[PDB]
Amino acid sequence: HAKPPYSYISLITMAIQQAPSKMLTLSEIYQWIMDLFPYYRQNQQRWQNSIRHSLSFNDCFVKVARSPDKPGKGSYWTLHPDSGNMFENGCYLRRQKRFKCE
Amino acid sequence: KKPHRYRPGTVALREIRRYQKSTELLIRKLPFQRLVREIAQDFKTDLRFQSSAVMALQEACEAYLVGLFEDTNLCAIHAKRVTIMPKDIQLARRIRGER
Amino acid sequence: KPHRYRPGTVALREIRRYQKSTELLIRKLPFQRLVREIAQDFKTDLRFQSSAVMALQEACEAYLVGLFEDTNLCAIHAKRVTIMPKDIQLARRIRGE
Amino acid sequence: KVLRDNIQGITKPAIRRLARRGGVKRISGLIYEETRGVLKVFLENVIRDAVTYTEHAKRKTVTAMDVVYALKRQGRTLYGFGG
Amino acid sequence: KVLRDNIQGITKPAIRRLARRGGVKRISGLIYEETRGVLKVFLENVIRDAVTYTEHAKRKTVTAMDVVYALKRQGRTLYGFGG
Amino acid sequence: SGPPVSELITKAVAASKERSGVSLAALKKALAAAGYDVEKNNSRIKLGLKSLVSKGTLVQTKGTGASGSFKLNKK
Amino acid sequence: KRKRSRKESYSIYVYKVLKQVHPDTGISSKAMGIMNSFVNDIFERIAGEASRLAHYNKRSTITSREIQTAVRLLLPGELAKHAVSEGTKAVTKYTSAK
Amino acid sequence: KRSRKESYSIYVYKVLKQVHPDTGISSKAMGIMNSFVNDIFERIAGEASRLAHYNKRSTITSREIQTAVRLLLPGELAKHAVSEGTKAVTKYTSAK
Amino acid sequence: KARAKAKTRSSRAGLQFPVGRVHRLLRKGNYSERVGAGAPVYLAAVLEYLTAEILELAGNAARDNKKTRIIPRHLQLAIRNDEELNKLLGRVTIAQGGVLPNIQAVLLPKKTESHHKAKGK
Amino acid sequence: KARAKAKTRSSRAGLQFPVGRVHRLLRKGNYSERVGAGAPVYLAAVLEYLTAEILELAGNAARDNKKTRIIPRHLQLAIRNDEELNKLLGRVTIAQGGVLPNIQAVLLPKK
DNA sequence: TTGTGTCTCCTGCTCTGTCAGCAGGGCACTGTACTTGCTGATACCAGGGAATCAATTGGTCGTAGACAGCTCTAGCACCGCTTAAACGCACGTACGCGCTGTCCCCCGCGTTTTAACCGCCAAGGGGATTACTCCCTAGTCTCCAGGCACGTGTCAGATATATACATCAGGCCAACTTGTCTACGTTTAGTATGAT
DNA sequence: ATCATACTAAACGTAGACAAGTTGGCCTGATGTATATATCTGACACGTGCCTGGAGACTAGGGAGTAATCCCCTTGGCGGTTAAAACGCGGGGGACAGCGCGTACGTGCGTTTAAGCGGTGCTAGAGCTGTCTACGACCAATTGATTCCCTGGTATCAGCAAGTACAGTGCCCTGCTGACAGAGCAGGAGACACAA
Repeated sequence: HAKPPYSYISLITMAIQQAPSKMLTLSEIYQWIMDLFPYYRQNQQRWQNSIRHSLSFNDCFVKVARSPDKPGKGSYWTLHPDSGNMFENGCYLRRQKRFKCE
Repeated sequence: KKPHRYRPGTVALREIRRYQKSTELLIRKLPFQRLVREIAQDFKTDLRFQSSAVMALQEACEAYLVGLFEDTNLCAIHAKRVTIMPKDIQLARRIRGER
Repeated sequence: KPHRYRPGTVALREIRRYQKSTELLIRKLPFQRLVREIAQDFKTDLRFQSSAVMALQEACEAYLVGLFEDTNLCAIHAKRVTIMPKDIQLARRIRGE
Repeated sequence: KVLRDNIQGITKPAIRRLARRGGVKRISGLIYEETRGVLKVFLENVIRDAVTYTEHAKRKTVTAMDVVYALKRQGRTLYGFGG
Repeated sequence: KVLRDNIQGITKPAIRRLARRGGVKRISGLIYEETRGVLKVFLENVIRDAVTYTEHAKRKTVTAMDVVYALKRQGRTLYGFGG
Repeated sequence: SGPPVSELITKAVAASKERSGVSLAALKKALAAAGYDVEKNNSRIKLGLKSLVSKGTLVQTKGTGASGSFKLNKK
Repeated sequence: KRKRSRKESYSIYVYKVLKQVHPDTGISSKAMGIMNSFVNDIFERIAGEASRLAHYNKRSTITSREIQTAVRLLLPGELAKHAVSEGTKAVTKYTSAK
Repeated sequence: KRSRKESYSIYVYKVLKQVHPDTGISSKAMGIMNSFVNDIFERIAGEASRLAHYNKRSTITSREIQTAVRLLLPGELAKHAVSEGTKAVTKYTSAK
Repeated sequence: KARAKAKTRSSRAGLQFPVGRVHRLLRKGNYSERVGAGAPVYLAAVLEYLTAEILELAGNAARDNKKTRIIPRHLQLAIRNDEELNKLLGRVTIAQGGVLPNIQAVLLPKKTESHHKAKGK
Repeated sequence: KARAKAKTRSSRAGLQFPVGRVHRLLRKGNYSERVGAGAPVYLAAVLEYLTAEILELAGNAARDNKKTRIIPRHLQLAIRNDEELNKLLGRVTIAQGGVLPNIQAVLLPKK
């Protein structure tokens, strides 16, 4: 199989937005990518660390806690509404004018 | 799989709790009796000891050493340490008036 | 510029002066008033022989001098040269007070 | 007639001199109140014993012998005032 | 019949247990010789007093009351063995 | 005479290149091993370290002044 | 033939006091010996202090006043107060019932 | 009338002039020596009384005093005091 | 004349400890030439009171320890817990008494947020 | 007939301290029911020995200080310098006595 | 046949993926002390009896001390003056306390050695009890001299003054090391001269 | 005539001279202590009177010494079990060393305070003596409380097996960062091919 052209930021955004509640955790993101891309069955630690770094680095994602402790084993990340669309018009690979807080 | 292993200081606290809860004598009786007979040999030869006398001596000695170790632990903690050093015992005896 | 000894020099001179002397170091009248005040809690209209007040002052000064010796030893043990209230507390605790 | 605050009569220089006789080179600023407290406690104990001895003898004057006996009972035997 | 080096009979674990009852968490390696010396001095004093009491009574057996009186002379009164 | 202590300091810090900076004690050990009268040149080493820090050739990681650890500059 | 000297003790009185305080609790032999030692120790302390008090005032008799002063000197505050109260009660009751 | 208070002053002075013929002693030092003599007398007498009581004896003999001296004074002081006391008792017994 | 029924001096004083034995011990203890009539009564009352105090505290300790017999451990606990008795019996050691359990605060372990394996510095 | 000339028991024992007074103090001190004949002699001898020792050391200290009379300072120096007497009189305070001149080596200036 | 507009390559900024490290915490696994239940051992308690010895009652007798009254000692209050000590403030430095780093010492745990502990037996050494006896210490009376109170002389210590000497602290000179500036060697531009 | 090549001048790089900063040791002034000499005064040492406490002489009786006996507790020995001590080794974290800094404490000076000394005056209360009466010692007879021993019965405690609860340690996920490497895309320049 071939590597998808889609950048990890676009993959995370689509995974977050595709849920009925517009919200998913890291485990559910792993479930979605496993279901919809057989290619990523290899280089597991590589792409796992890559997406974790992307989540901790990109400013278009912000974390939210769990009120009654939830099932737990990890926190939850909300998409930043102010970022809007960034990968629109087919440019899934290299976004222009990245979102920034400052 | 590596075997279980407590970190340093945990079993020390367990031993502190165990030996502060209990009351039995901590020194082996027979070596202490031999020591008592040895020391008394200098003052008078061919002495006999009532068993009660040896038990009283052991009780007094253990109580004295326990109190001394309380004082020396306080002395060590005063110097911002956890390990009791011989200088701590020396200071405790000096303040008590034994030295 | 005026002469000025460095810190610790006059302190050592005072130590040498007061260790070789014997006269009482507390003022007599304030100590007498303190003695009368403390005794007033136990019995009103008490009277004191002058020798009684002198004996009390002798005992108190000797006790304080010994306590300060032990306090200085405690302070030196902790890698310090300044005595602090923790040193007095430790000396009293080990003494049994 | 009344006495209120005479513990302050053990002034800072007096405690400094007592420390100097004890071999103290440097003194923390908080020593003085601590020393006043210690001296007050010691005086309270000794004077209580002395006044008890005085009361037992049905006297109203505290004699030097009462103080000497109180100090001896405390374990601080004093030489120089009889007994 | 002769006793030579029984001070070493106060082994390291015994001193360690005594320290543990005293609330000591960590023990230096040189504590054990120091503790043996201190214990030997204390035992020598108490046994000297007890044997003096025994000799005064013209006995040959050191009774428990002799040890109790010897300890009381040091100011270390012991309850449980008479007196 | 030999080279100035700054060159020896640079050599010592560049010899190991640990992920964290070389501590003052480690650098002193390295200088002693390389051969230097470090007993009477503590002030020399301290002022050399301060000068190198000020000039930017060395970057201090955790401590202040001579304390802490030092590592080589970015370039 | 060959008797053995009877040994006096406070064991029965300690037991009576204990059953006055804790009717259901017992006491072991070792604890009884410790209490006997304690009673003898405090007895000798109070008696010695009373003797010294009598000697200082050049009196040849120990009375309840000397014992009262000795109790005041030895025991700390609250113990001294309660002990004096108990002793005064006992002496007054003894004098009245005599 | 006039009071009458006894003390060891003359005996302390005699001992002093035996040891140091040309040395005197002030009144305060004499009072201290009187206090010391009284204190040691009390200690030795009390220990001797305790020794007599422990053995169910109603007499304080020279043996009780000897044991009390050995119990109270440290090593060399105890030995010298015992020697002096034994010599004194022997001389007293022979002379009378 | 017929003798009246004997009443123990303790019974007159309402005590449990023996007034007569205390009087004998005072007379034979070589404390003074003469002993008053009320001195044994006062001393016996004081000794009874102190014994009652220590036994009350020791029984409380034993009850807290779920034991129905007072042992030397309970006497030690009672003595050292109460400050007055501890001051009275400060220079006394109780056989088989043990010590009060206490650990200095600085010796207790320092809580750490990290759950990683401990390693040398 | 006439009695023999009275001789003090101290003279018989060869002492300076009073055997008679010591015997009286033993008898009237409520120490025991009876007091042996030799107990006063032994106790007086011991007291004289201890007094002589302390006075010897005090006179030595006074001579070192270049004085003719012994004062409490000299007694303090004599007692605390000697190990045996200091052990005997460890818990005793001497009025108008000083303290032994000593300064901990840490406090001395760093030369 | 050439100037010119658009296509395609080269340059650099922007943004992304990735290796490795460190740290926070949910939760699984392990270990150890605590609690419950049962069985067997023994230590306490109650009753009875005998022994025994000492506490109580009644009476007499001596003196310890409570009480009254007087003497005169010293504890207490006050005032005035001198000046030594205490108090308040200014200034500076060195000492306490925090932080970082390192590496050796003590803690924890597994394995082997060893000497303590228990049970049993035996012998006999010395502590305890009993009887007899004798001589040592309390009690009493008489008497005198040893020690204490009081009084007086003098010289040893206290005070004052002057002089010497040891110690402390600052300033300055001399020696070692490093920052800044300058001269010799190398390299490129300008001008005279040889090559074609 | 037009070019390159060599000699000389000026830019560039580097080695060495110069001046500035740091440390150690010696000299000099200030200051406290130590020593020497004269004056004086009150605290020590010596002398006298006396009175009470120690010595001489004698007696009585009971405390202490000595001998004999007994049986209880100390010592010693033997064998088996296994609990404790001893040894070895890996490694965590705590003791120790070094550096930095800031403020708390030491030193010094001027002003305020009251301690110290001396003298006057008053009187509460220590200290003593004399009475005499209630209280404590002593003794004899009575008796009842206290101790010791044995029995039956019980409760309590100690030990062992099984389950539970608490707490300690660390896996493994998740989150955050510095640093090295790599795809997209905007803008500028060479190549292709057209209009006149």
